[PDB]
Order: sequence, then structure tokens, then C-alpha cells
Amino acid sequence: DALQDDFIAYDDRIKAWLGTHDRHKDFLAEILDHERRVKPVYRKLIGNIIDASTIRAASGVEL
Amino acid sequence: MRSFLNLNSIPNVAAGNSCSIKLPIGQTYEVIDLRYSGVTPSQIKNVRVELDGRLLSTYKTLNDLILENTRHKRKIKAGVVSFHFVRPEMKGVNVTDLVQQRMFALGTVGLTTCEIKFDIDEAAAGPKLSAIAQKSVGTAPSWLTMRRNFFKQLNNGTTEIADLPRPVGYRIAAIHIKAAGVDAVEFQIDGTKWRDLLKKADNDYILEQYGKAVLDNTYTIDFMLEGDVYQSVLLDQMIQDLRLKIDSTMDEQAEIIVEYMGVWSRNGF
Amino acid sequence: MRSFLNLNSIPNVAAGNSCSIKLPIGQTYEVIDLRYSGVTPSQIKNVRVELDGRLLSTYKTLNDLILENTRHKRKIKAGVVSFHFVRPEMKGVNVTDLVQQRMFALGTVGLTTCEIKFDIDEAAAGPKLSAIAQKSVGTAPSWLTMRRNFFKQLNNGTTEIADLPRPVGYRIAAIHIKAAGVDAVEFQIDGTKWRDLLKKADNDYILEQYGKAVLDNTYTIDFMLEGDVYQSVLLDQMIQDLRLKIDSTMDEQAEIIVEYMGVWSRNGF
Amino acid sequence: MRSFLNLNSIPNVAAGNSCSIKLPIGQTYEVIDLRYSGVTPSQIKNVRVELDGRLLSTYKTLNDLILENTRHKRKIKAGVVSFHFVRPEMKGVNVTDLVQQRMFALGTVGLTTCEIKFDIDEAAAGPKLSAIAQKSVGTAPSWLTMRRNFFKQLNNGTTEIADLPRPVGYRIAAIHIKAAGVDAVEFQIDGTKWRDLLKKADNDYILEQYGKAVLDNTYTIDFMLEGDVYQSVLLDQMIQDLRLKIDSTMDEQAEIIVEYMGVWSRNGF
Amino acid sequence: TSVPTNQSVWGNVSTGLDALISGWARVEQIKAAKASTGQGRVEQAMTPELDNGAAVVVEA
Amino acid sequence: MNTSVPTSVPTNQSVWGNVSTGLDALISGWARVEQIKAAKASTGQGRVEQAMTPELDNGAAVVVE
Ligand SMILES: [Ca+2]
Ligand SMILES: [Ca+2]
Ligand SMILES: [Ca+2]
Repeated sequence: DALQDDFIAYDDRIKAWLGTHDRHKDFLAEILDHERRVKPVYRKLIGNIIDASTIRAASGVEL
Repeated sequence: MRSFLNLNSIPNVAAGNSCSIKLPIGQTYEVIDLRYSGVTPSQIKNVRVELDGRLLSTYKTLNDLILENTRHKRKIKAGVVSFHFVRPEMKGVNVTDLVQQRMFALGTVGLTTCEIKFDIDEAAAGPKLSAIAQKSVGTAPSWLTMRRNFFKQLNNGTTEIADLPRPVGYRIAAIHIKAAGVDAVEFQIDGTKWRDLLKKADNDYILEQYGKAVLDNTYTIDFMLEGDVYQSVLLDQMIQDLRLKIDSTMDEQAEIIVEYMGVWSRNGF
Repeated sequence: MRSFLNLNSIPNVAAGNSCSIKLPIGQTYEVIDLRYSGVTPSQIKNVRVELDGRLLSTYKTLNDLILENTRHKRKIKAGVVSFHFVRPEMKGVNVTDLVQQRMFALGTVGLTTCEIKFDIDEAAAGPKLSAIAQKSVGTAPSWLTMRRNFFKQLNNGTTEIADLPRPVGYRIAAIHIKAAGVDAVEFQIDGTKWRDLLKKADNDYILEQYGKAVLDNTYTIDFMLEGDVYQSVLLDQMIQDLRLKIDSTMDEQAEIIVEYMGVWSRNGF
Repeated sequence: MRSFLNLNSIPNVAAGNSCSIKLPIGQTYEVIDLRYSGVTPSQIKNVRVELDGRLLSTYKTLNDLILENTRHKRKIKAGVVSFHFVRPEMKGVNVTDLVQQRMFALGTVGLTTCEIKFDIDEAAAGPKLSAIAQKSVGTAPSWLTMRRNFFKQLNNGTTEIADLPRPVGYRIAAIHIKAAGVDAVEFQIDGTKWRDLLKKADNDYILEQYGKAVLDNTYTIDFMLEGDVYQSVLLDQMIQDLRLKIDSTMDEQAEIIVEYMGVWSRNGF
Repeated sequence: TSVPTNQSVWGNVSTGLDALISGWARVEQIKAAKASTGQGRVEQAMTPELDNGAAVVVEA
Repeated sequence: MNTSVPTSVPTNQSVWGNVSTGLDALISGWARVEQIKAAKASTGQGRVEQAMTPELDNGAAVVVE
């Protein structure tokens, strides 16, 4: 979970925790991410393709 | 480590009022010390211990809880009455005594509500009630003592009581016959006479022989005299007859107290 | 589950008569409650517990059984005297206390006869005796307490008693010196002084220190003060000397009570 | 088998003298019975139990040892005071009660010196002291009870005591606040309130509820009411705050008695 | 030099101390084994108690 | 219900020192050790060996690394 590099370094120090080695290990965790890329770029192409644009809708019908 | 807590104030403590001791869910209640003043134990009627709205144990009056403790020779103090969920008299057979005693503690884990309801008599001088809890780590309700009340007519001669509830898988620790004219009693299961027609003096001698105190106008049939839970009556789903033969000298209505035991179930006894 | 039975009527209960309590073979007798009236415990002489015609325990008078129970601080009631086969004071070391106590129960399995003989004094006013049995599932006689009687002359000065029976494999729970002028006693085995020359006041203090009651005109050497059976004297076949050094102040006849222990054998002690 | 020995004569027993009970190394001391006369327990000051010159337990006066025994309801006799190393009230959780009690015995194996020092007051009428030892097979000092003395000033209002020694790995069986004006006390560890602000009457009720005797002018916080050693306070290193909140009504100096527990070490507490 | 810093643990649970307590429970059973046999009693008979004795203590 | 723990016979070794020796053969043996002491008595080197042997109550030792 905590990665091999963080585990091996922390495992070497059998006990105790001081200096930057302790602070980094104490407040350690995994990571995620979020950013704009393929989804937003594809949606912009749909807007560019719909220029000057045509009306499309739903709600009417026999119901 | 145990925790001793001063329970929250009991709401609306007044004469003729219906109060309740709502216990916070999460931990285990080994003992609950109830302090009272301006009211007698007999003035605290219909004491009911409820788990999730269901009845666990019932006491006609708080005085019955005082007598319950007196019987086991537990410490009795005026102005205070304790609810001993953990049975101090328990002795282990294949486990330690401590484990056998604590196994009766009132665990609340998984519970939605834990209450101790009761009614304050109208004649109460100036009722004042507070509670203290001796708790420990949380556990499921599990094994609990279920005190049940039954009223039956006794004759002057011989009366037989065979309609006592027999919840499957449960056990019977003891049976207390509250009557003033009981001479001797006999207990049998499926014809087998586990307790011969023992005279009161003889039955009471055996009780005292095991450190128990004889209660006035009561014939106690202790199935756990040694403190061994395995000596109690196991309500086998195969028992055909659970009978009690009472030899009385008076024609009265007896209050039969039955101390049941079993793993508490949301849809059980 | 235990069974409490009203033993069959004792045949021919009268002054100067020799009666017996014949116990039905098959189950285990934990306790036997003997009710008496119209006669004193001292008027019930030569009490002998016999298994298959052989002597197990002996009491000069029923009063010695009352004193035996009093010493352990067991419940004493006038008009009743119990035979405690199961030793309630036992404590387990590698087993539960319950197992260590019940291990002394009088099992009858494999037995041909189980009797409790005694003689009713001629002076008995109007002897009336009945018995109740607290039984449990059948077991072999097995580990039993064997109370033995011995009489020895005690001098004013120092007396030594080294001729006490040493049945191999058996144990000694306690030794009771019944004399009015015993100041101090010393116990040794093979030169080893297990009990220094302890003054009566000092010995009696240790006894009381363990919840025991000091008997009048008696010097008790309790080898099971903690309730641990493995603290008792193990009569090893190699023991060369088992001696008692009594410092008395009177010239009298002492009744030495020795509580032996061992697995009952049809051809043993 | 245990051995009861009449300890060697105590050297120079006289008023104003500083005597010592030097115990022979090799075996285990379960109990030491000290007989006294011509002097009061309060006249036997500064009682110290030393192992290899290091202090184990301390008593301001011999009267504190009498009160220590009285609290547990141990046999008390005038003219004699015992040192109970083996704790008779102990109950086993994963071991037998006997094992849990004997584990506190004073083993001397590996020791160089075992002493019980004390000072005889000058006012002593005609001091006379002797000792008897109840010993068993030799064992290392191992698990021992370490009675420590502390003096703190109390105000009239609230007083907080958080500077109590917290030896790592050790435990706290109980804390005794010796003061005449203590109304209520609260105990907490790291903010956690293990003992709510319990009124004296309520605290004393729980104590008696467990077979303990309430001592005069003392507020006892028993962490081993059930006899379970694992209910005691474990002085874990990560503990940041061990606090005591005392609500007094008087402005006095209290004697705080702390019963520590742990494996005796040549270089430990 | 050595030291510990920052840890986590289950609440109100038995620690390494109870692992030692079992050892004290085991040594009681060892004594009880000697108590059952008369040969165990005779082994204890060769035990004298005096004021002096050999002491040894060192790290390794 | 319960599960019982084992009760058994462990490592207990009773070593009875059965000493059997002929009284007359001992009397000679005790007489032989007297001759050995006499051999030490004749020489001054025997006297000097016994001067290095006193008696004490006990010993002690302490250290750290
Ligand atoms: Ca439970
Ligand atoms: Ca038996
Ligand atoms: Ca110890």
C-alpha cells in the first residue's frame, strides 16, 4: 500500500522516528488525480461541429 | 479497565409518574446502581428491562430486586439498589469463574434501545432517583438473565403447575414460589423426579448450605446452587412434561418467579 | 442437573439400637443431610462410612462431624448434620475449583454396598432420624477422604508420634490433635521440619487466616489451607520418618484425627 | 507442600531502635506473620520492604499494613499483623485463581538480600517482636506489589494530582487518598474519564459491593475490584496524562497511597 | 541509543504483559507438577536459606 | 461448554545417591587420605598450598556493555 521505496526505508529504521525521515513517513499516503483531457476535448468538437448549430430536443410524442 | 459513570439525570421523577432509565448504546453494562430517596422500593412498580422495545426481565416492584440480591447474599445498602447483570456467584467448569460471571453482562452492541422502565407510586413522598453505571467494553446482548413473572392459584392440599413457558434452547436458573402456606414442593421433568417432595425446612437448609439467604414466604428451587450454569434446567425441545407439585396449607394466589437464561434474540423469548 | 432425594426411612431408630443408612448403588453422593431429633449428636456413636464392607471414614460420635464442618466454616444448623463428600473449600491448580471439589464426591459405581452405620445411645430421649441425598451422575468411588481415628497418651513435657499409618500413594489433608494441654507442635518428614515448633496461638492464627475456625481443645495441622490438594502430605513409599513432636502441659489421652486421601480400592487402605 | 517456619530472633528490639527482619534467600515467602507486644502498630514507623537494598514497598507505620489487610477483609488479630505477598483476592482469567494469587508471592531466588526494616518509636512501652514465615518453593522475585507513599496538599474546592510516577510496563492496582474532607474524586487518563466525579458515598458503595471494607478518612480507587489483574491501570508509555481530580471540603495535606505492580527488576521501579 | 515514537493499537485489549502473565501461569503449573509427586517434594528439601549468596548480572 | 487443559507428568528426575562401600575398605580409605595429608605435611610446598585457601560467605559480580 505504502510502496516499496517508502517501506524499505522505513523498515530499515527498526524503531524511533526523528528528522525529515520521521515527518515524511508519519504523514505518508497514496494518491489520486483529476484533470481535463479526452472528455472535454471531445465535447468541444461536438460544439464546434454544431456551429452555427441545429435544434435537437425531446419531451413531446404520443405519451 | 472498567468505567464508572454517573448516568444522565432521570427525566420527570415525580409521584404517579412513569419514568425510564434510557441507557446509551455502545458498551457493556455489568452493574447499574440505582439510588433512591423519598420513595420506597415497593413504591417503584412495574420495573421492566427492555432491549429494542422487547421485555427482558420484569419486577413487580423494586423490592423484588432487593430480595433477588439478598438471596445471593450480595451487598445490600439502604437508599441504593443494584442491577447485577454480571452474576458474581458464577463458577467456571471449563472456563474461569470470571468468564462465567461476566458472560451475563448486559452488552448493547447492535441494539437500538436499552431501557429500564418503571412507575412511581402516587403515594411517593418526594421521589428522587439517580443512577451510576459500571461499564466495560462493548459486546452483543448475548447470554442474559430473563426474570419472568407468573401468577397461579394454590390450593390447600396439592397444586400442580405444568404450564410454565419452555422456550427452546433456554435454561432455568431458579424458580421462586411466593406464597405464605407452602409446606413442600416437588419438581419433575418427563416423570423424572429431579427434586423429591422436599419439606420447606429441608429445602431451605440446602439453600443456606450454599451461602444463599432464605426469603420470607418463598420456596426457592435453585438449579445453580454450585454456581455451575450447566446444573440449570436445559429446556430441551424434547421435554414432554415440566411439572411442579406444590403442597400448600392455604388457598392463595402465588407469584411464580422464573429466572430464565439464554442468548438474547431480537425475535426470541 | 443434580437430584435431591428423600432417602428411604432409616430402619429401627430407637435408643440403644444399631442402625444403618444403606445407600442405593448407581449414582454419586455429593452430600447427605442427616436430620436428627430426640437425640444429641454425641449420642450417635461409632459412625462408620463403609464401602463394600470396608471402612472409609470413622467418627467417634456425630458431634465430630459437626466439628468437622464447623472448622471449614460450613453452614451449621441445629437438628441437622451433613456429610460433605464434595469438599467446597477445594481450589483448582490445573483444573477448575468445581472439578477439584466434586472430585471428592462419593461415587458408587462398581460398588456392592454403601453404608453409614452408627449406634444410638441408650440414654437417647426419643431418637428420630431421616436423611436426604444430594446426588449427581454415577462415578467410581475414586478419590475419597478417609477419616481415621487414633488414640495416644500425651505427656506433660514432650511426646513424639511417629507410628501413624503411611498407606502408599495416599495423602494427608490434615491432622487433628484432640487434647486440652497442647502448647506447641512440630511436624517433620525424614528430618525435614515442614512445620516448626509452632505455638498454639501462632498455629491457630494461621488457621483463621485461611477462613478456618479453631476447634476447642484441638491442635489442627492443615496441609490444605489454600484448598490446593497438592499441598497435602504425599505418602511416598520412600518416606522413612513421619514424625509429630507435641509439647503438652497435661498428662492425658489424646484422640488423633488423621484425614487421609487417595483413590479408593476394594483392597486398599 | 508449604513450610511454616519460626523466623530467627529479631536483633535489638528496643524503644527508639532501628531493627530489621533479614529474610534468608532461597525460597518463596507467601506470608509473613509479625507478632508484636509492648508497642503499638503506630509506634512501628517507616516500614520498608527491600530487595537487594532497593525499596519495594513502604509503610509510614505498621498501622497502614493493618488497614491494608482490613480493606480486603482479611483476618485481623490483635497482637499480630501479616505481610500478605500472595494476594488471596486474586481471580484468574486465563489461569486458575490459585496461580493468580500465588504469582504475587515474594520469591527470593537470585536475590542477595531480602529485608523488612522499621524503626521502633521511643515511647514504646516494652517492644517485643517475632516473626513466622509461610514459605513455598523458591522463585524469582517476579511479579510483586509495590506500595508507594506520596504527600500532596489539598485545597478546599478542587485539587488536581497529575504528577504520579508512571513507571513504564508497570500497573496500578489501586490509589488510596488519605484525607478527612474528600467529597468526590474523578480519575482520567488522556482526557478519558475512567472514573466519573463519583461522590464518596457512591464510591464506597461500589467498594463494599465487592467485599471490600471502607477505610476511615480514605477515598479508595480500586482498579481490581473483580480480582482481575488485567483491570488494573497499565502504565503504557504512550500515556500523556494520568490525572486525579479531588473535590475536598478541607485544606489539608493528604497521604496518597499508590499500589503499583510489575516484574521486579534489579534496575526497575 | 534507541527510542520509540508514534504507534497505534486496539482499545482496552491485552498487550505483551499478558504474554508474560501466561508465563507466570505456566510456572505455576510447573510447580503444581512437582507438588503432585513425592520426588518433587524431596527435590525441594535440599533448599537452605541464608543471608549470603552468589550474584551475577551483565549484558550480552 | 468447557475444554479441559492437560495434567501430566513432566521432567522430574529423582537421583538417589546409592552409596555402598565396605566399612573396612573405608577405614583404609580414610587411612589413605591421612597418608596423603602426611605427604603434604613433610614438604614446605604442601604448607604453602593450603595458605591460599580461606572461606567466605558468598561472591558477587556486575557489569555492562
Ligand atoms: Ca451477555
Ligand atoms: Ca470420588
Ligand atoms: Ca512474585
